[PDB]
Amino acid sequence: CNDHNSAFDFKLYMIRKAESVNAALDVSVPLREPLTVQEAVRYSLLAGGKRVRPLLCIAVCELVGGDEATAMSAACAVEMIHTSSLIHDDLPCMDNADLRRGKPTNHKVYGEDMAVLAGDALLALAFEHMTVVSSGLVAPERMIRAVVELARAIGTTGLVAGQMIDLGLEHLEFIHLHKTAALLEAAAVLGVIMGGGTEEEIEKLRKYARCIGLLFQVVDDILDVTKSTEELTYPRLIGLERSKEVAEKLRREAEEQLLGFDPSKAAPLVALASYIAC
Amino acid sequence: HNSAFDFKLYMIRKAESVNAALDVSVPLREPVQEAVRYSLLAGGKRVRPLLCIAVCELVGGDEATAMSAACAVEMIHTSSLIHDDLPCMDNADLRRGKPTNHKVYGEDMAVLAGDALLALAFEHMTVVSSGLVAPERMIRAVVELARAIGTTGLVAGQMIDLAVGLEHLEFIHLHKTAALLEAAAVLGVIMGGGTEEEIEKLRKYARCIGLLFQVVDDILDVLTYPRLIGLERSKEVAEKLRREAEEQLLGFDPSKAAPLVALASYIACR
Repeated sequence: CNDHNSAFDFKLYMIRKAESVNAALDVSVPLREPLTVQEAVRYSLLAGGKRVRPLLCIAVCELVGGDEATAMSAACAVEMIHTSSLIHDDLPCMDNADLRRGKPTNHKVYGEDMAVLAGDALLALAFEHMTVVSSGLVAPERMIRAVVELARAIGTTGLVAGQMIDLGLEHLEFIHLHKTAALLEAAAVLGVIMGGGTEEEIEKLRKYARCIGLLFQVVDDILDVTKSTEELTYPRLIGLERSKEVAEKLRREAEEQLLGFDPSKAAPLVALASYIAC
Repeated sequence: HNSAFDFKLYMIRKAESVNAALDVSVPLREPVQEAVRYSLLAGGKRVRPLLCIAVCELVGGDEATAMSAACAVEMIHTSSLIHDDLPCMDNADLRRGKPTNHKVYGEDMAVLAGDALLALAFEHMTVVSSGLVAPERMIRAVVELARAIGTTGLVAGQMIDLAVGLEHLEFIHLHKTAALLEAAAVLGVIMGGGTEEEIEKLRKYARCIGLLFQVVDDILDVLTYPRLIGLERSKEVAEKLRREAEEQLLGFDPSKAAPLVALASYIACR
């Protein structure tokens, strides 16, 4: 984790993509009347984010030869779903967070009822937004495949199952595979689909995204024991040293999925794995 | 007279094939499903999946072809019931004499179960129907379902309901009741191979029917129609809604139209 030129480039990449994503999200949920609805939806959606999921979607679409523009509504859709899951996670019945990124959580602003409902609205808006924009830009069979992939990433085979179970090691990887990886996989596969890429590229980048998600969760535990005096985790299941080994194996596994792609087009995803691992 | 009894039998038949399909759609065999099935298979009138099927048949389609869309609109209906029962909203301990979802599984599981049903509606409808219909229709079906649920659909209705009269009330009823019925009907026309012009007619029918339901419910009960516009004008609104619904059924064979005429009647004469 040493090459600073690619890190500088990627830092700039992140800022630019996040800016583009924030503009498109702002436009995706217009401040139109009835404000009661739109405001509660917008509050959590337009709060500051690293936007790694829509960024991954965009980067993958570019990798296989596509444009940011073409990938943007799918990218926004995955950020909407991710936002919905955060709203419900923060709820008193679940995590009971007062704060999110330093700012009051949704239910703390609008009430619990409104927060539940806002989560529901965001789930529906993802499918609507993605389909209504993307259907004009890709073959209808691809559009249908995109809808299926999104829906599957959300459900009993994806995000919701992972949330429910989160209430030995194989269990921890189950949680991480479902809460984090499924929606990242969705983001990457939607990237390939929106970029006109092949079935092979779809599975390669699905694998890439799975590695990236797992890597994020391992590195999160490492960072916590490494920087919280209080600190079920990887360093307490298999040690801190082996935890770092696992992180590094995951990162190299992600990187190998990008072999044979155009170096230039591959650079942001190489750098994304490096950024996460360090 | 007898025609209403025929419709009763019709509803019972369609409901039982919908219940079968719903059972199959959330396979109990796990690795979550239990919380979902508990509310989804609890039993209802299944009026929205019936509307979907009846409308598919109307335009010359099959029950089998519309069944996944019908199940999807029932999953969405079921989702909104689970979320409505929650402590933070209607705080109901019971539903049809039976404990509500959060009372069996906890509020967190209930919330999650609602979210799962929302995703499963899209996955199930799209995987099965795509399937049986041209891809452009499938796409349009996804857009209609999505539009019925959110900020211009059911959730908008719920949010505004949490809060002088007629504009507000019509908004709530149109979004909280009508939007999803409209989805059921339009999905019926789409899966049935019907035309755009049949779509608009049946969207209109579903709308009249949903509104009719709420107006008649307010009339039976003597922020309502009779207090905002009077009892007399409420009965007038009910009658023109009923008849508006029937006029959408012009141009179809009487026999195929019969269950939708009968459903309009059944909502009118409660």
